[PDB]
Amino acid sequence: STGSATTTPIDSLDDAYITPVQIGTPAQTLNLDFDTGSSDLWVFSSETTASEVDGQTIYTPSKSTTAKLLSGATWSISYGDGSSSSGDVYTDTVSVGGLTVTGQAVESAKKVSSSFTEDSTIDGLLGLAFSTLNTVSPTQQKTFFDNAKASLDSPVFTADLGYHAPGTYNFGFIDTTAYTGSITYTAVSTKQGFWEWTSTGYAVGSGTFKSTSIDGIADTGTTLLYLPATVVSAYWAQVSGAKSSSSVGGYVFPCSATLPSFTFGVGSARIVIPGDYIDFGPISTGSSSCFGGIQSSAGIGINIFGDVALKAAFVVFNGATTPTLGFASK
Repeated sequence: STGSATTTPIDSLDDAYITPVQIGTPAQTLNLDFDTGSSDLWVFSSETTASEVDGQTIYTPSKSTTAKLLSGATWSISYGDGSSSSGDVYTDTVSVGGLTVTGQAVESAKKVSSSFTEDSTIDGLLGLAFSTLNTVSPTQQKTFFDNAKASLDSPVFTADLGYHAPGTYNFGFIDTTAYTGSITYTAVSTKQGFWEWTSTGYAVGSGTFKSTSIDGIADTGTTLLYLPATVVSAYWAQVSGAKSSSSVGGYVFPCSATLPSFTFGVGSARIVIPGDYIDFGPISTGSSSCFGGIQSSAGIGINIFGDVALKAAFVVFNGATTPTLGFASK
């Protein structure tokens, strides 16, 4: 089997991408944030505290003839940005782009943190990291991809995120028309539960490529590119007037600037992030200070190849017995 679904930016900045997901019988379609940095499929629901729902579409398990309470199971997650959610668990039928999994754990939120409530466009998350990170207790549950894998034509999914435009998540096949050149594959460590890999270096604009190992994770659920402070300083030094602002929380730059590109290495291959992709717009409405899309990871503990980087590539998440990642230009 295969599946193919369009993923759509939630706003004009590409802050996140939503993909329609069918849950239950009859289908209830929710728009979920596909997140290769986490491993829970959780949804706003009829169980979510009413004051914490503000415009989201909810899953109502009592209206699904295939929903079954997973007795005794609870979940609770905290994300790298400080947000969180928690609740109980049902199993139900879940379909993405024509690919159906029966008995998928659907984690129903009883509580969500304010950042989720305040984002009316995201009805939940669909985690695509390794199932060892799934938070369901006392019996850890598998991701949608883990459940589908054995049925897929090939045990892979691909992320093709658009810049200011829709893109595609495919399951079970490589669309060879969706990229240019070849796909360069690189080793993955699953020891932390992430799609963790090592970039071979970087360049700023037309500058020389610096060969250096940068370990990080491919994370569709993170907006920006978070890299070591040395690398980030080298980038922003090429933008007149850019500076790190403690009060804003990262590098800012004059909105009048033209940003240089940023290149990262994948083996001997190179992925070029155009400068435009690094502009996240005014820090507040009407400001002439703009927020940068490349930020330091120093306070995180891990480097994160988030959407800024991934949307410059066609990305293969190869879930074979020994997982690997593939990157192609597009």
